Parts: sequence; C-alpha cells; structure tokens
Amino acid sequence: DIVMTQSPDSLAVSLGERATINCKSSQSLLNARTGKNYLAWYQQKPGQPPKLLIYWASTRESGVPDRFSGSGSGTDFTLTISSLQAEDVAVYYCKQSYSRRTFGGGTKVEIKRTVAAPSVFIFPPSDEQLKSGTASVVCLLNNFYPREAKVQWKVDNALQSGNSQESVTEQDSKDSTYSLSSTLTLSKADYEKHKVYACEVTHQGLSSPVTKSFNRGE
Amino acid sequence: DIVMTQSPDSLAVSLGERATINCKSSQSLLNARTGKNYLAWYQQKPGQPPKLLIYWASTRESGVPDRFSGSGSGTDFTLTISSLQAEDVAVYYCKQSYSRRTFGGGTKVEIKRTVAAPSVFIFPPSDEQLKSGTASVVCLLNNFYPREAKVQWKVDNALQSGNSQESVTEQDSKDSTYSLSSTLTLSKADYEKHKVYACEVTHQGLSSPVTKSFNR
Amino acid sequence: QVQLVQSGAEVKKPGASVKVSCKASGFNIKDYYMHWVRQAPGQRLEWMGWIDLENANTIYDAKFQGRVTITRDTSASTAYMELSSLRSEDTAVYYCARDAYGRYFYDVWGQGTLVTVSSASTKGPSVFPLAPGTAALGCLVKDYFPEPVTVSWNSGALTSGVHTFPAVLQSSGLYSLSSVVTVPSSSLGTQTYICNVNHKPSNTKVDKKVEP
Amino acid sequence: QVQLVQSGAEVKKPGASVKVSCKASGFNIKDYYMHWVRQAPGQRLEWMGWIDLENANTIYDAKFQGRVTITRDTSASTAYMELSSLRSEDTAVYYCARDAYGRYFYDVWGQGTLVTVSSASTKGPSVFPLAPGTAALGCLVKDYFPEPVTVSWNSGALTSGVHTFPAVLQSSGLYSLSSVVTVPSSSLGTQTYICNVNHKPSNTKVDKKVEP
Amino acid sequence: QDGNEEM
Amino acid sequence: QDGNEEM
Repeated sequence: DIVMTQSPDSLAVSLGERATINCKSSQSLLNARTGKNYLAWYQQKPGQPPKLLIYWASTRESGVPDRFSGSGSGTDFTLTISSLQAEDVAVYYCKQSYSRRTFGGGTKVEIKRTVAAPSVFIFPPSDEQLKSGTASVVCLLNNFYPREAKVQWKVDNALQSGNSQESVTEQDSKDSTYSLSSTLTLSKADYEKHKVYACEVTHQGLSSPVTKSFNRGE
Repeated sequence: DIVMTQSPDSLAVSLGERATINCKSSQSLLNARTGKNYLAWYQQKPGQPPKLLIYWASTRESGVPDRFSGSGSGTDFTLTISSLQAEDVAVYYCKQSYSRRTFGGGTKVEIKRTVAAPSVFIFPPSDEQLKSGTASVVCLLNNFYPREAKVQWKVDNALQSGNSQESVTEQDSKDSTYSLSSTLTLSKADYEKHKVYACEVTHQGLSSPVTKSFNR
Repeated sequence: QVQLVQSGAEVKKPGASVKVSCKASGFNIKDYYMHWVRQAPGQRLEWMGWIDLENANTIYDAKFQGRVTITRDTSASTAYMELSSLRSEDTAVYYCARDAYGRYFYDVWGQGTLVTVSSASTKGPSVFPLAPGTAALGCLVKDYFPEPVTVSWNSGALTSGVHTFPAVLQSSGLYSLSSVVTVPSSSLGTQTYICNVNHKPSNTKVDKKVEP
Repeated sequence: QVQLVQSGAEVKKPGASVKVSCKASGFNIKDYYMHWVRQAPGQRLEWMGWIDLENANTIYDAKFQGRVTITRDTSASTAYMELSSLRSEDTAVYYCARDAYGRYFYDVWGQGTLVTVSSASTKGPSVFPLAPGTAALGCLVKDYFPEPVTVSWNSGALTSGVHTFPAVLQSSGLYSLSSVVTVPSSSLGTQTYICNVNHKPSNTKVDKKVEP
Repeated sequence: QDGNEEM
Repeated sequence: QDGNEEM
C-alpha cells in the first residue's frame, strides 16, 4: 500500500498570512504516459464530508478560491493557502489515487491570535444528581488561546487521578479562542467524605496557576 | 511543536563508505546562555529501544565508535558515519529537547549492492487448511535487490485485488537482499470455483515479469 | 443537480451487520465508480473499496476483505455497503463518493452515515443544572447513548457566549456532555435561562431552568 | 548497574485503560525525570510526557492532555504511565526513558511494553506446511492474536537461508505470518525440516514437519 | 479506477 | 526538563 505522510500535524497562522502543508508519498504518483501526478487535497470541517480543493497535484477544482494552490511532483507535494481567511479553518488531507486510495493523516489549520488567559469557573454537583449516588464536579475554562491548558483536580488538597475527563470546543469563529470543560466524577459516598473541591488551571496567559474552589455544603 | 525534518528517508551505501544524514528543525535549538544545541541522534534496530549516539548536537555518548559524529547548530544538523560497518545498518532518528521533545521521521541506512532478481516460488494450500474451510496460496520472492517489487495475483487469468496481503523482510545480513511473501486467501468454496492460480512478479532485475502458477 | 444521499445513523451490537445506502441522482451513474470511505472519531479517512456502477465489479481493501460487500441497484440508482461481524473499532462515519476513469478525485460525497457499535443500549440523558461582572451557568447532559444530543438555550434565542462541548465516552459506555453560557451577572435575578436538550434516538426532550 | 525494567505486554479492548510500570534499579531516581515515548508498529517515535521523580511534577504532550497520567512511587523506585479511553490506534510499544536537568537526552531506556488495543481475543495460531538445484519450503502461521510469534527451523539447527516475515493483520483482527527456508533439492529425501512455532501470549507451542 | 492504469 | 530553560 502507498503510505501518505503529512507535515505538520497542525498549523496556526494569522489572518492574511501564508499556510504551507506538505505531503510525502512512499512511491511516485506520476504516470509517465499521462504526465499526471494522482495527488489531491481535500478540506474537511466538523460534521461534513471532505471537500475537494486540488486534484492532479496542481489543478484547482471548480469554485475553489484562487488562494489555494498545489505544487510538487513524484513523491513530494505541497498545498499553499496564500492569505488565510477565517473560512479556511479546517483539517486538510492529501490523498493519492495512483494505486487504490490512501489519505494522509490530516493537518489541522487554526487562526493564530494573541495569548488569552482563561476565565475559570467551578460548579458543584446538583442535589438532584446526588440522590442517584453520583457526584459530577465541572470546571470550565472559557475563551483562551492557545489551545493547550492543564487542569488538575484537588479534593482536600489531594491531586486526583483517573476520575476526570475533558473536552475542548472548536476554535470560536468570532474571537479565535477555545473553551474547555473538565468533569470530575465521584461516588456520593466519596463526595460526602471531603470538604474542599478545587480545580487548578495552568495556561500560558496566566502568570501563575489559578485555582477555583468551593467547600461542599455552602 | 518544533517540527523535525530528516532527509533522506532511506540511504544505501557500500561497506566502508561514507554515510550522511540531515535533520532540520523549524526553529533554533540553541540556548545562547549555555551555548548548547539540544539535538540528539538515536540508532534503533528491530525489537529494541533506540540507542543514544550523539547529544548536544556533537557530543558522542560513551562507547559509541568515533566513526559516528554529529555537526551543526541552530536549525541544521548532520550525522556522519565516516565508514559504514555492517553493525551500523539500522534506523536513525534525530530528536530535539530544546522545548518538550520531538523526533524526526527516521532515516533507514542499508548496504548497497548489485541488482538481484527474485527467485519466485508458489505454494498451493495445504490439505490440512482446506479441511478447515479456507485456502491460502503463498507466493515467495526470494533474495532480491532493490526492495521495490510487485506481485500480481491472477485466478483464471483474472487480476485479483484486495484478497492478498504481503510483507517484506529487512535486509539480509549475509547477502544484503530482501525477500517478500504474499498470501492470497479464498474460502474453500471459492477456491474450488477456479483452476489456474498464478502470481506474476515485476522487478528491476527481471527484463520481463515472471509468472509462477499451478492448476488446483 | 448531482447528489449522493445516504441512509440514517445506525446503532449496532458487536457481531451484527450494517447496510448503508447511497442514492445517486442527477448524473448517469453508469459512467462512474462509487467508493466507500470511512472515518473513525478523530482519525483520518480510510478507503474501503469501490464498485463499478456499470458492471458491478468490486475492489475491496484487504483490511475489509471478507467482511464488506459493496453492491449497486441500477433501477434504484443506489449503491450499498454492508459490513459484517461488526466490532467496536468499526464505530465511524461511512461516506460514499463518486469517481471515474480519467478523474481520480472525489468531487461529490454523501453526507456521511454514523454507525455506532457498542454493547450499550439506547438510553436518554439525565440533565442537571450547572448553577451560576460576568456569570457562567450551564447544563450537564449525562449518561446517554448513542450520539448525538442537541442543546439550545432559551429555545435558540440565546446564542452569544454559548459553548456546547463535544461529548466524552464514559467507561460505562454512555456519553456525557456539558453546555455553558456566560451572561451578565446582574441578569441572574430577572432573566430566566433554560437549556433545551434533545436526544432524538430516545425521543428525549428535557427543559431545565438553571437558577442561582 | 543502571536499569529500567518495564511490565509485561498487555491486550486491551477499545475503551479500556492501561497502566504500564517502569522499575528503576541502580541509581537514585530523585536526581532524574522519567519520560514516556511510544512507537506504533513501523511508525515514528512519539513523546508522551515526563515526570520529575523528585517532586512528581508532570508535563504531558498536548496530544495526550486529559488522557494520560504519569505517577511515581519513590519507595518502589517505579514510575507508571496510565492511558485511558484506549483506541485501536493506541496499539504501540510504550517505552520509559530517563533524563535529567542539564542532560536533555535519553541515555537509558526500558525494554518496551507492547500494548495491543483490539476487540479480538487471545488466540494461538494454526500452522500449515508450505511443502516444497534449490527448493523452497516453509510454514504458514495463521490466525493468532496478539503479536508476537517466534519461528525456528529444526530447533535452531537450520538458520542459513531462513526468512521469517513480518506479520500482516487480517480483516478478522487476527495476524498471519510465514517463515520459509531454501535448501538443496537433493536434501529433500534425506533431511527432515520442522518449523517450531511459539505464541507466548496463548502459551501455544506447535511444531510442523514439512514434507515433499 | 487506478491512476497508474490510465492509458 | 527543557533545554531552553537550562541556566
């Protein structure tokens, strides 16, 4: 099978700047008697099928803006976005059609903006949930950049492990920030045994970590 | 993250000859306060963890032969093997430790030799396997060079696709060749629907493709 | 008006089979191949196989050979992909896409079909409040199966500052997600905030007022 | 003598967690950091994170934020990596490696721990013969799970001309590999050729005599 | 269809 | 530990 490798895995570019995505094939994609390189670039946004941008390495598909261009031959190919617009935030895939079909791993393109620290909020479990024997504690990190953020749960000062899960929104269309939600899940019995519930947030925009906490029963 | 780009992906050199591997980083790895470039080269052989050869771009690890040396500063680095020895066949990786850790994609170093055409063998399913309801047909391409080779299965002259899988050995330490095994899998019922089973082999050492076949 | 319309989401137990349809309209399918491509959550697109829509000749990827069958019905202008012996790893969005001799690109795709393979049984969420210059509040939508759920606020009148997070899959095999919104804290005493949660797989409709 | 010794191979279903141990011997761990690096079969090395063995502070790679947990037990001189919500793409060899302030290189590595993530169940192989101036013969080692298998010929007495190929992963989720040897065709009537197959995960040993 | 078989 | 933080 032909192996397609993309580089980098993710890119952050300011609005109006240049994005470059590389694709390498383990064998040549050029058919010598047609002169075509059977390499294609697709753009994919959440919830949608991929969209064809470029085929035969450098031929732009009908309706695709001229700021998207493809180049290269043989085993090395490049997709260039010459002036990034907000609409171009997506995952891009190269794909060979020389012999069967293989996609690269994808390159995620985001908008680069100034660092923004998160606003942090903590939420206790509701009384309605406690009757069912489970306690969910939620920590919200709102509207930050860059995406990387570290959330630690502490229960009566003890660092928690293996009882939380988190997820992160897509980049916001208006302000180019992310938000993150982390849920610590405890049994009711364990929840009742402790007083102080805290989430500690580390992020580039914060000069030092920020803790939000509540005391059970207030 | 810092992106590490190695080149070439593969290199073949004769015993005793010079080998050069390049590594480019997307930003400088030099800490001006220490004067250090945080760039390291690792050697990895099958079944093993990587082995450290060079760190701080040019400092050789204890016990590493002096035919290995590292050079470069900033964003461009090079690992040189001054004279390739048999035990140097392996995959080499660069790695930065300036900010977090990122590895380049690896360079595979092999022994160059003359072109060698494969010897091709075909094996029908065993009676034992057929008793169980399945038929695997194996095509062996033995002791060829270079690695690039193509197997095409044909059943009653119909080209096959999707019902075979293949794999290739690493370079043989004695004669520097490769071998390749391809398996064509059919149910017994389907296997008994056809007569001629053939594997067609294309390789640079062959002036025309060679086919081996049998009748069920 | 070329389009490829696929059948709706599926939920399957391990060991079961699934058959997804791909209705083609607005071109002569006989000139085309229909390919099937899947995408597991968070992963790259993976080709499964193709069928020649004229003569029904198929080519499958070896990874699915023996488990996949691609067929086409000329009179229904529809292609089908049936995947058997399903397992958890087959949880993915399945796409059909056309191609043809001389093209070798996918210009038209179906909308995708989610297939979830799990021992879990379809179940609706419990909805709990995340009670509150700027205040945050939200709803926790816990323990449902399968994906997806929708969340709106004030029946869609409140959109500014809303974040509805991606669901996480819990070790129980049930999903959970949260939806939050930031509002002026002064408005907490006068403006009512209701999260509207729908889980169509279980015909669940829940309205939860979130109060200080 | 400094050593890092990791726990044994693991098989896990999608959605499970795994926890790999790394026992340090022959040095004082408190002067060091332990790192975790993984390598999917045939693929690149991927850094996962580190722990400061003195104070237990951790740093994780963005790609595993929220999924990986690194810990250490001073009295046991052991570090641990726990990875949750496993997917088939987490199949890899997991390595620990030591580093330290001032170094920024990995001078000592653990031996690696294979973690296979798959819905498949542990299964030993079926071994079939590949019957034969040179003749080729071999054995087909079919339908096992997980990796690895070992193959020798005549208990190790026959090594010249032996090729044992990498395994392929079939659509069934089971692996298959072959092992072949070339021998003088004049030897087929006088020499016996036996392939010795071991599959430690299922404690399966099989020998097959391959006859003309 | 495979690009390498385009005539 | 990161090289860019070495003193």
